[PDB]
Amino acid sequence: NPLFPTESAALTLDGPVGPLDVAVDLPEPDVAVQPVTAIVCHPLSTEGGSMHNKVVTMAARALRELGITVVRFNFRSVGTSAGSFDHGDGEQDDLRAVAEWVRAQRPTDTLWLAGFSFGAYVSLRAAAALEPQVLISIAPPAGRWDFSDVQPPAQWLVIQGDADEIVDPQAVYDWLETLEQQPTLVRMPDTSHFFHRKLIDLRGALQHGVRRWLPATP
Amino acid sequence: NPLFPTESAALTLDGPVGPLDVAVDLPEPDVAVQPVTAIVCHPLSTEGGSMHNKVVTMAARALRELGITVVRFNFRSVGTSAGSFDHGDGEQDDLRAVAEWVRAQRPTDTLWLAGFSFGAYVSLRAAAALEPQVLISIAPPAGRWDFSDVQPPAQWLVIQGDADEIVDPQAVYDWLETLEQQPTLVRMPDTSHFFHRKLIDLRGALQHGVRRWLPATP
Repeated sequence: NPLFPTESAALTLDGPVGPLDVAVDLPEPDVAVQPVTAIVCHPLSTEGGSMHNKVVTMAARALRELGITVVRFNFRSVGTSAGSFDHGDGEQDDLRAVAEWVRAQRPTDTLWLAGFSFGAYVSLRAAAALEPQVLISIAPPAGRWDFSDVQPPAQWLVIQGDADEIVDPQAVYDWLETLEQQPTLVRMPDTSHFFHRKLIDLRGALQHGVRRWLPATP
Repeated sequence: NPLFPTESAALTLDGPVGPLDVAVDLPEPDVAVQPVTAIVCHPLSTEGGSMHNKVVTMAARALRELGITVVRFNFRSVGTSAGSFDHGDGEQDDLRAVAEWVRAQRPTDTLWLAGFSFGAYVSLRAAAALEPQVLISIAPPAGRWDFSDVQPPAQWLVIQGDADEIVDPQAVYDWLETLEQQPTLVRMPDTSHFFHRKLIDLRGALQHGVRRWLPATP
């Protein structure tokens, strides 16, 4: 039903269990546009997670500044997205609905996926089915969620705060060191789970990390 | 008459020859605030210069992201600022009026000055009288304006596009190599006068260049 906007806008999309709050942010003005649309997933719904989370919006801004159109959305039960928290299972289906709408509305773009904490778990688990060109995981919650039998794309970036009190950095590293295809990893010193007073540093890490994967020349 | 705003706002200030258009942009949210207020001067009034110039606003954004409050304004004859172009002379007085208002309204802050092209000429010439803590010159128009007998602060940053068609980069370098106290210089390759598709690079150069001069720890 919903139309992909040509001006930054908020809209509602039909999800597997009802309406989903969606926000489409157009790329930064005066920057070479990229034939890419990225979806950014938010952290735990049962806690402080939504499309408005500061880490989520800075990740979105970081990509927009590179000429990428960004889509944010609320998982079921958050904001006015219908339904109830489903521990990452039904949330993968919510993500699929958004991804399929993006691909239908922007058939000539490629798809990038990113997520913070719980959102990183959902996007990583959904990677096999959605086949993104680029995957970005901010504070993947290793040690709490199951990352087995996942199939991320070759171009995968992981950013982790080394002073994260929620996600054990060492748990993340212990997991990454066992993978056959190790993703680019940026360890941010003295950085907390929500990158307090480190959002600008996060922006830099994301931009430098994905720079060479931009399909078009900035 | 005018009050320093506590929310980003546009206001009018009494200048030496009449009203001056002013804009105050508050610092980026979720970033350590700095006890600094910076004024950014625009390029040639007789051509494409105003508080809305893209280079001027990106310079402003670059500083705001570091926790600095930024003030932009239109020189006489531009926008609704009264008066007529005075080739950089009366414009120094316009800048002084803004600087004096800032210092009166924010007595515990220090003052930073920045300018692009013509704006760099005016702020550099006004440095002796205004004694800024930091001076930033973007594309100082060496070769066209007189930079003799100027007294910039010790912390001075110069950013120059190396493919500038308006300002001869070599004229800038030939001038800088004769100074007893050489300012930090960032030469941006294949960059035009208005930093076309290089605004993000400009942001990075400015932020990295002034980082160590921030009075407070980010």
